[PDB]
Amino acid sequence: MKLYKLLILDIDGTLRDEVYGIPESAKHAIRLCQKNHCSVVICTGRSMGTIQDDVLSLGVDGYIAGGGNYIQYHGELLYNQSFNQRLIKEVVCLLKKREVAFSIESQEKVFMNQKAKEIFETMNQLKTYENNIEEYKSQDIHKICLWSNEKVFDEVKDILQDKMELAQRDISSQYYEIIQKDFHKGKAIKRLQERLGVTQKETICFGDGQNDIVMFQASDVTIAMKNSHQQLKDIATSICEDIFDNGIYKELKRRNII
Amino acid sequence: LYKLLILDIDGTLRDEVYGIPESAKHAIRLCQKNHCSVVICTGRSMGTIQDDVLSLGVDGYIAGGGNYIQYHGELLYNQSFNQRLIKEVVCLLKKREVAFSIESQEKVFMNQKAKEIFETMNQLKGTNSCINKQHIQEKITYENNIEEYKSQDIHKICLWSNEKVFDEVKDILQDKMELAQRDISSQYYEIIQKDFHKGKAIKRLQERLGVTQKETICFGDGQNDIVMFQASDVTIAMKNSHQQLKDIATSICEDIFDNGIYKELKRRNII
Ligand code: NA
Repeated sequence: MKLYKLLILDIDGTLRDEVYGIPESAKHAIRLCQKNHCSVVICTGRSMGTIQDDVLSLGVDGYIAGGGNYIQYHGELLYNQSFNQRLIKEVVCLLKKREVAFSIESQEKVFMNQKAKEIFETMNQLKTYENNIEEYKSQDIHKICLWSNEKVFDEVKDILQDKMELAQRDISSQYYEIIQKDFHKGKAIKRLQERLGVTQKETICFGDGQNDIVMFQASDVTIAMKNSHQQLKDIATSICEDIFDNGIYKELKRRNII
Repeated sequence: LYKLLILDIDGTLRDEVYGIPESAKHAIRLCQKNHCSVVICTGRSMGTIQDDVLSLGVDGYIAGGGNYIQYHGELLYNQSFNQRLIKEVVCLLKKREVAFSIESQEKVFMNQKAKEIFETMNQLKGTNSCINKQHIQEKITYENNIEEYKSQDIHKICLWSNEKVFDEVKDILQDKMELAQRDISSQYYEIIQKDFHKGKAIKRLQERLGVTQKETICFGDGQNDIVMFQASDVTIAMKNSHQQLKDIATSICEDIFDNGIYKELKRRNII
């Protein structure tokens, strides 16, 4: 028997196409889920400060943000974890000395160096950013994005040690997405479930990236798309259609959730 | 033997015009050398705390008037208002056309009337300020940026209005709020979260550090420090402090640049 109480949705490439935004069918699906007593919670690597306006306009029940460091539900901030400030200063000091592209994030802003800005500029050309790393001083930081060799990464691991884990890793581009140990999307989903009195069996998620693989152990059903990260597709319960082929709506309709 | 020195910023540790005296900096180093932790306890957010305070190398920071607690870099507490309630309040105050500001831990969001209140407070820097010194910041330029508020986590609402407009804010927030401070003559209300005032914050840290009220000494100045005094054994004010704080204070120490903090600590054999 299945009666879902929690829909977990990733934003980028799941709920929302990076170029064409959110399809009406997904907005409708969300509205229908909520009518059927199934909470809809955004579960994103984005911070509340970088979540897009169209996502904020949906009236979802909660937000798991920063890749799992921040949990808000029905407006109430439940969890908001940030790295030890002294450890961030050491990392920032190291990474400036190493002259590698990097960024750090608070729940409001992304602080990035020149090399990192140049990476995001080029990412956008393959569809403004500022060298503002010197604006970091006392903000609460929950994520470090690093483009470097294995040696520079090991130096960051020597500073953070057991306090960190990788949310995501792209070997080819030398990219590491560093978050706090046990504050990935999966752990946040569990914390939220525990606050709401919802079980794993009552939870269904939709993801697309490597940062969504962790959603699986927190969910009964995990849905990916054809274009999703292969490791996610390999463990997904099913593959729904692409964003603008009404994948979320159709998947929810097939499972009789809406 | 005291284990926790709680220091206020504005009007106690730091003079609004002249900054922090060397005796205070030296007294902090001396307390730490004697295994007494030094923790800043301010209405300021980590984002509005002045660089000279950040350069001191204090053991921790109780910020936002008590919603935020950090110790040895470790963020221990960081409470923010319900986002939906803040939307209602922001919506209500825009239509009532009163000066107001809301604060996140990084930033202050203020309407036009509030920008003008703050510009004037900076122009009046050096005069007997009381509350103005708690808001003055040379770091930023003030501006009508309330429309930039959307999803930021908010812990404080500053309101300049009649009690009708305040009663309307109280109807929305109910027992989720309390007044950290209030200046009746200027119609000022400093609205914080219920049970996240300076004393409750001091008590959370005491609990975590395993330090007692008896092992805690505080230095305060404003109406917002009355509660600070209630979570401490020895409470120190100054001659120009808020009278209600002076009424409950253990002692009155000398003015900032008369080395009050150092002299009081030396007199008590803490340093
Ligand atoms: Na994604």
